[PDB]
Amino acid sequence: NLCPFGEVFNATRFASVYAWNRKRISNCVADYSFLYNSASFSTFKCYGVSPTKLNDLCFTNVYADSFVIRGDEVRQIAPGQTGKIADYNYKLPDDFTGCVIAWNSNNLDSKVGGNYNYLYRLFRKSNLKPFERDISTEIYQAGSTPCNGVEGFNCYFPLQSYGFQPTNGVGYQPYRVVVLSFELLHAPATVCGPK
Amino acid sequence: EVQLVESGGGLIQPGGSLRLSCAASGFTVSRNYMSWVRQAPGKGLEWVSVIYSGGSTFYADSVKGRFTISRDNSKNTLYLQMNSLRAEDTAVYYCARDGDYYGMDVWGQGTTVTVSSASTKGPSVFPLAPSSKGGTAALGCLVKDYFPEPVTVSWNSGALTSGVHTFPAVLQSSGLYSLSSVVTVPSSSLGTQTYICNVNHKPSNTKVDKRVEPKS
Amino acid sequence: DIQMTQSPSFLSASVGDRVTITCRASQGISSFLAWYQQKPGKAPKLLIYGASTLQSGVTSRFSGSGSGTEFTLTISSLQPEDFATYYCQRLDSYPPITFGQGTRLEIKRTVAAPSVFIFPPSDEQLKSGTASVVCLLNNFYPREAKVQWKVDNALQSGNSQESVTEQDSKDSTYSLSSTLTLSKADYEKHKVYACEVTHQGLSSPVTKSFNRGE
Ligand SMILES: *[C@@H]1O[C@H](CO)[C@@H](O[C@@H]2O[C@H](CO)[C@@H](O)[C@H](O)[C@H]2NC(C)=O)[C@H](O)[C@H]1NC(C)=O
Ligand SMILES: [Cl-]
Ligand SMILES: [Cl-]
Ligand SMILES: [Cl-]
Ligand code: NA
Repeated sequence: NLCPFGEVFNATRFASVYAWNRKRISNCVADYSFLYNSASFSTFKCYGVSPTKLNDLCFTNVYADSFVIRGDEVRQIAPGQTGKIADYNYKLPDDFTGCVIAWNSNNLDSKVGGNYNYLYRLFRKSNLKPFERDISTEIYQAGSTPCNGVEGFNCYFPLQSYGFQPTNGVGYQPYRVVVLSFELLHAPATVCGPK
Repeated sequence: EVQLVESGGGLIQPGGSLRLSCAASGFTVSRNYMSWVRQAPGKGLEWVSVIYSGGSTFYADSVKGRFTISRDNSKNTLYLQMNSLRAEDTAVYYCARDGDYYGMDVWGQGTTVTVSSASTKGPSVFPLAPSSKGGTAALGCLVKDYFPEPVTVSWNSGALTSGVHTFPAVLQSSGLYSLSSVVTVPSSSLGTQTYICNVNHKPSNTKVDKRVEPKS
Repeated sequence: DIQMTQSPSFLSASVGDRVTITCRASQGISSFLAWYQQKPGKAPKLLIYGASTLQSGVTSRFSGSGSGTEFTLTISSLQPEDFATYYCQRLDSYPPITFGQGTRLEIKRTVAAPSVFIFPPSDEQLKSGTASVVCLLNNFYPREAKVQWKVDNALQSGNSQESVTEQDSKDSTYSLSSTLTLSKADYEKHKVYACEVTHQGLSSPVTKSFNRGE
């Protein structure tokens, strides 16, 4: 009974970062070999856990969060970072225990003339708490005058499209990101490695 | 009214510290990206710093570790604290409401920062004598070795304005400014009409009247 | 970092013309580009964002186009308040943030050769131990001009500074001042001081010179 990591890593469509997807991995056997062998990921960074020993560990639960961002922004998917993504879209906690995996997806998520499906939150009054997901689309009020749901001066739509084009520099090309969070609590461990 | 009003610029020595202020009206500072952008004399725009509505701050590499951007919500005011200033920090500094994809739509009027170790000094005024050779001659005044800017130059107490070119000052490697003011006049007037350049440098309370005549 | 290069550095046009200036990003940036206008002594003014969206209140004569690496600002009918410097900016409020170096839009006129004058240092200045020699290029167009200092027929490099006026409000020409600075001893070690001016309005370079003394 193997964990459905393929549904996450090999999904055909990915979510926007502001509406990042969370898959709950439980009651299964986790084989993390796909992370070591391939060298098909451009980012593989673990915190609070040893990367090479993942197959020896059991956990209460696993979370697989998935989204798409710019290459320039993959550095923000880590504990203690700041910027538009970490502040307004996807925030890891300082004591994060898990791994961040990312790979370039320019051939899949970029379209000629701009792909407008992937968005990021551009305006927000305060930062996100760790693992907070804000899907609001209310007009952002930048001044004292209320917006009443119409765009205009001091009244911005809070989301902006990445508009991924294949001509983009590597830093502005789309990257697919999966964050594995490892939860160890005083409960039965339902996700163990092989054997 | 929607406006940004800046203050706090001035003259300071390298290694000194200066705080710039930017009072806003028409929008809330704490709810916007707010940026500082500077422009050195005769150069283009250089982004200096940004503060997010959520509090994150970022700096250009040229000022990182020396400048600190901040804000006061009760006064709806942006601040830039500049420490360990250097000569190349000399610039007009602007604040602006930044909008990322929406560009920077509201800009302040700018405030001037000059970082130099030069001593305040009034200029020497030397003649640029008309050559001894349409009959139009050129004469002028070299306004050399002054600090800080600016100087003003008139001719014959304002009665001579046609044909006057007063050039922008250049900063010499000594740290002092130099400037020239020239005028083309009819060659026939060299013997009869007196030409005097009037140089004012208020920072040193210097007023000089230099008579420019043919030489021999 | 992604560089932003504007072309050309100086562009001359007339009232009523259709004008285009170009901004090139060293790598593709989709439509994350803004255009600003700045007049001397004043703050920038946002013209275009998103490569093509006109900022509210800006006249429809400004239009932005392009996506990826090549962007163009077009002024469909030039009016006198359009003569200014124009900057582009990559749109991403996270370091590094880069502006183009600027394109100055200037008033076009006919070619006018410079009238050239040379001025030896005054005796008063020589008393102080320094010699400034001044070369004046008066009322020329276009602005491109080359001043070459020669001392006893040796071309001088690294000991001169120059300054250019703004375009004259009534005849649209420029004037240039170049200053060669020497110590008194160096100045007295040589005889022939000359500035050679090359400009579009001259068939061949014009040299103005003097001999130290008389
Ligand atoms: C996602 O799909 C890829 C491609 O089908 C999987 O990679 C292959 O896995 C098989 C099974 O062991 C290997 O025989 C192939 O050599 C692999 N090919 C490549 C190019 O890596 C990958 O395992 C899938 N990922 C997950 C998490 O299920
Ligand atoms: Cl702010
Ligand atoms: Cl650049
Ligand atoms: Cl030119
Ligand atoms: Na996770």
